[PDB]
Amino acid sequence: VLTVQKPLRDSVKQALKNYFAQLNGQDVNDLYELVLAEVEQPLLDMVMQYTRGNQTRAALMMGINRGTLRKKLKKYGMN
Amino acid sequence: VLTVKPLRDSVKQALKNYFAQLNGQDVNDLYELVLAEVEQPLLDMVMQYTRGNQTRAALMMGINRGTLRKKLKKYGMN
Repeated sequence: VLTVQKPLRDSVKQALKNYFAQLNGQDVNDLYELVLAEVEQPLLDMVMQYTRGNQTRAALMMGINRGTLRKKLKKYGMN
Repeated sequence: VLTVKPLRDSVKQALKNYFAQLNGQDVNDLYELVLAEVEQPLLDMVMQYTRGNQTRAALMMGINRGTLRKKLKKYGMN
């Protein structure tokens, strides 16, 4: 699970390689959150679409609590 | 941004494919599942880039050394 024939982890890896290549003595101190934003957003979007906006169902599918789910939606301004 | 196509698009695709293979199946840990698939390569690439220096890796990531160690242990990288 989490394929795009090639696993999702391989794409992440590739994206990081490309990014590192663009650094050139340029600092970075928010990599974790930067990658996270890139991933959480589409994840939330997709789950919501899947459950047709039902937050309870979306949270149960993700294994997080409803409150945390709403907190993440807010964080990304997804309401 | 992160480009492989922005990484976010790769994430979308993987989820579509995941969903398609659901067929009335039960899912209760999608968050953890996706997170693991992303955190592992992240930690790996970072460690290589900083040549194995944990502090440098922590600084780059914006987290503290302890959190980094916890995640590393978590994926059996440490």
